[PDB]
Amino acid sequence: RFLKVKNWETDVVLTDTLHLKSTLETGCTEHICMGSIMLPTKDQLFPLAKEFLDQYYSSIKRFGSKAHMDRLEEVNKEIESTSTYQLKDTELIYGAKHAWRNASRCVGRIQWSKLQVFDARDCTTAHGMFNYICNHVKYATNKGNLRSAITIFPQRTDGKHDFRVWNSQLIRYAGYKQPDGSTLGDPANVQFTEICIQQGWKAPRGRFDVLPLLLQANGNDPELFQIPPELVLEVPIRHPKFDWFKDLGLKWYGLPAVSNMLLEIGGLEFSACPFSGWYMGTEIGVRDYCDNSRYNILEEVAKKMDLDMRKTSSLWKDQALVEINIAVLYSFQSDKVTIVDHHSATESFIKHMENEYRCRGGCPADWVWIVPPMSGSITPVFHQEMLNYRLTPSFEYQPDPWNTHVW
Amino acid sequence: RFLKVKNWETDVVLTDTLHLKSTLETGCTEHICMGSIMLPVRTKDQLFPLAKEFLDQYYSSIKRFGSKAHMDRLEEVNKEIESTSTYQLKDTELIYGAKHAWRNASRCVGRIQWSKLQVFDARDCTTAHGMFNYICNHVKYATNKGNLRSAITIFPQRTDGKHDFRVWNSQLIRYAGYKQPDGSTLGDPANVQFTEICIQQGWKAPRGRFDVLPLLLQANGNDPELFQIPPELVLEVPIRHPKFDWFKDLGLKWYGLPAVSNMLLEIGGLEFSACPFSGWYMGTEIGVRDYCDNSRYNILEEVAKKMDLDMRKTSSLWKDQALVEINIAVLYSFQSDKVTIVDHHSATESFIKHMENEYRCRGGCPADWVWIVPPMSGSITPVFHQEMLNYRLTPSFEYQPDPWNTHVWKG
Ligand code: HEM
Ligand code: HEM
Ligand SMILES: NCc1cccc(OCc2ccc3ccc(N)nc3c2)c1
Ligand SMILES: NCc1cccc(OCc2ccc3ccc(N)nc3c2)c1
Ligand SMILES: C[C@H](O)[C@H](O)[C@H]1CNc2nc(N)[nH]c(=O)c2N1
Ligand SMILES: C[C@H](O)[C@H](O)[C@H]1CNc2nc(N)[nH]c(=O)c2N1
Ligand SMILES: [Zn+2]
Repeated sequence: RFLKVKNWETDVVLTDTLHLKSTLETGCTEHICMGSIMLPTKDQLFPLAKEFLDQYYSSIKRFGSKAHMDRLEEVNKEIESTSTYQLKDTELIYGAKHAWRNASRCVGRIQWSKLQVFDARDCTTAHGMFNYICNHVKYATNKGNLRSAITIFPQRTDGKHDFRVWNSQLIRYAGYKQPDGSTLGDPANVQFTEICIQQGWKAPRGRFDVLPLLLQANGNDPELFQIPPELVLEVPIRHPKFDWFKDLGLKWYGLPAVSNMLLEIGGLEFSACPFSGWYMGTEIGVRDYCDNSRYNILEEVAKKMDLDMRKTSSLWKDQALVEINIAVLYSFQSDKVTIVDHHSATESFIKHMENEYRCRGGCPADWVWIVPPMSGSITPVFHQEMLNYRLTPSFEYQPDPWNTHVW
Repeated sequence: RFLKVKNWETDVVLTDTLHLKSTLETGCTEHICMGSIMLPVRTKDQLFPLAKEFLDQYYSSIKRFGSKAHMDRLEEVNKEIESTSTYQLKDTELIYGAKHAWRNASRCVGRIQWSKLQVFDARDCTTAHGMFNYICNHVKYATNKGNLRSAITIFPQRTDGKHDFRVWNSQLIRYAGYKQPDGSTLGDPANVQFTEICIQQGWKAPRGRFDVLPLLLQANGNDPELFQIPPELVLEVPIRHPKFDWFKDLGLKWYGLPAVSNMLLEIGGLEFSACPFSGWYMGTEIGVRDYCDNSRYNILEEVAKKMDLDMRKTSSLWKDQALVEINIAVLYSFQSDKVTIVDHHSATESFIKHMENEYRCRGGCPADWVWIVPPMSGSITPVFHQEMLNYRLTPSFEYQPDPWNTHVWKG
């Protein structure tokens, strides 16, 4: 019931007790582990509220205080009466930071307590959402000195008045299915680039077009908005060695801003809660550039390096992969845009993990996601045993809106 | 109950039914996943259903389920269990068992090869000297002048747990490691503790950087004895790089044959505590883990210096760069000397084909993503994007505690 995790490079053993406060489920049973699966009423509500208020009031050294009991009473009264309840700003901020702190797949959690929370619960229209999102983008970007932030739109009431950002990220590059058969731009965004083109967007059918925003307020049909280019910080990709690298025609945006997740605090559901940090270099260079079902230019880069691409055993893909990631990092660092290499971030995470074991009794972590997509075993997280479990408040996945939307 | 796995790169969806035949526990619960944890005397009472389960599988595989051969074998085993409190496998059952143990090894990426295993029955062995002979023959057969062949040698099963056969070496061939007074290590830091035992047992250490460790062999529960593998049986490969000529002067080499020797083979409730098996290396085992793990030979630094890399910021990825060239050199050296090896691109691609075949022909393929994905360049291999299900099937290879921690000393 008290679990120990071992690091095999250092022999350090940590003891986990925090898992015992887990409430949601893993998908795993005693007979089968699903660790590598990517996507595993008034009476429901009060225990959920109680649990949260209990941990909130504990965090401020006022468990079993009049205020705590008062608040529990007030919330209880609101629930029976109104069929939902409203979070105080302090609770909203606490809940958002803890949803990040609890994100078992996030390697960047050492930064969890420094999150700027934007209360957008007074928003009523897509134009309102656009304004809030522009402000978020401007604030988070900070001329390249990136700052973590989240903007929270009104909570679900009854499933018919959902606020939803249809984009998966605030800033992404378009992708179009051509008649030649291949693909122009970002292959991940093909179906989405289509729906924009459908919904009225004029695609400049190019390769690196910043997608428009598709915003759904109060359950209504979604609306297109172009983000002001001066708010979209982009980074030209060059190599500190291959002068031919710039000729490839590659750039990327500085702000990773995930916008399709659901934020759960005290039983309440926030279906629209875009949040942003800054990139780990491998997200762009390994996944975004060199994945097959993405920009997939490993082949092209190796060509210009004149590597032997006849046999896989020359490791030309590995050689190219590294140089590319050197460039991404180089380009961002030159342009003074915040970025972290996977060696620094994983080192940071080990320290965060030990801090959390020390001050909280645990840190839920998903090894499958925490270990970087290149050079895994030369990073410290590879030899670190992790325990994965679901704590609340939390970020959850939700279905794409188009599959769901009652038009 | 059916379970689906999806490949996020191809959108191929497979359906698993095999997991229903799973018995052993994972460690996980609906409250927690222990998927990243490395390592989370048997009464006749529980032995018979284990034997029956195995015999049912066996006679199904040969299309004789419910046959008189099946039923008589069942009765024969039953009687032997209530009489002698254990039983003996036929050679045929033993070979099936060992092959299926490998087929069931969820952490093994090389399983496309599972049906080609040479099984050596060493169950008539009684002494450490006999163990040395069987192991020598295994090494010679498996090495095959560089044309490696998968093999397993199986020593007598456990009885009361007081007469165990054990190979104390973690692998049949490994380099010594010596802790120096100044805190630095000579040779392989992974083998320091074992090297000490050997030395204590009477081994005269050459105290070099690449000394092949002696075999420490325990028969029938007696104290282990030291043997030297004839050096002509240990095929080794000098490591050089195809473009960097200074690489040879690092003085590196590695042995050709990976032969894991500390695992326990379980078949039908029987436990074979000494069952050394061998295949061939995936390049990253040597070049990423053996050479570049900070807790092993750890030569990234010296390789990086000689490459004249920007070693100041990690963000130069000097570690990643050196890691690649080292792995190129390992593959190059082995191919050039015509010693069997496989790169991680080839091996993972083959595993995907194997896994798809297993889903079709068998209903599933237990796989441990944490172990299947290679320790470098993970996402540019096809296994990275593959959902996998992990569960435990028998026959199986299990971990067991190091023998020096459990052995009752005779004198
Ligand atoms: C500030 C620097 C940050 C860094 C370096 C970072 C890094 C990462 C990385 C590399 C991943 C894996 C994502 C992938 O491979 O697709 C990830 C996942 C994730 N991050 Fe962080 N992140 C940061 C900030 C944040 C913030 C501010 C939040 C929330 C407020 C957050 C919440 C999450 C969540 C929920 C996931 C998992 C998403 C999923 O389950 O699919 N991260 N992060
Ligand atoms: C023939 C070529 C083979 C290749 C290329 C191969 C590859 C691998 C690799 C790379 C690992 C991960 C090891 C690590 O990183 O520590 C592994 C694990 C494993 N292999 Fe295979 N293998 C082969 C043959 C075999 C054979 C012949 C057997 C048994 C008869 C076997 C049984 C296992 C088992 C039980 C594990 C799990 C080890 C553990 O749980 O610690 N493999 N294999
Ligand atoms: N890959 C599937 C999928 C679906 C939905 C969200 C998601 O999250 C990826 C993600 C989430 C948050 C991040 C925060 C910062 C960052 N640099 N990357 C981040 C990447 C991933
Ligand atoms: N690292 C923990 C540990 C402890 C004991 C054995 C072991 O085996 C790893 C292993 C097992 C079988 C293998 C078969 C072939 C091969 N090339 N490598 C292989 C590597 C691993
Ligand atoms: C903590 C983690 O379980 C441990 O370091 C594992 C990770 N994956 C691995 N994968 C392979 N193939 N071999 C290993 O030794 C390990 N070590
Ligand atoms: C099949 C597998 O679960 C899938 O490819 C996962 C693996 N690990 C990952 N790890 C991170 N950080 N991000 C990812 O998108 C994925 N994808
Ligand atoms: Zn699990």
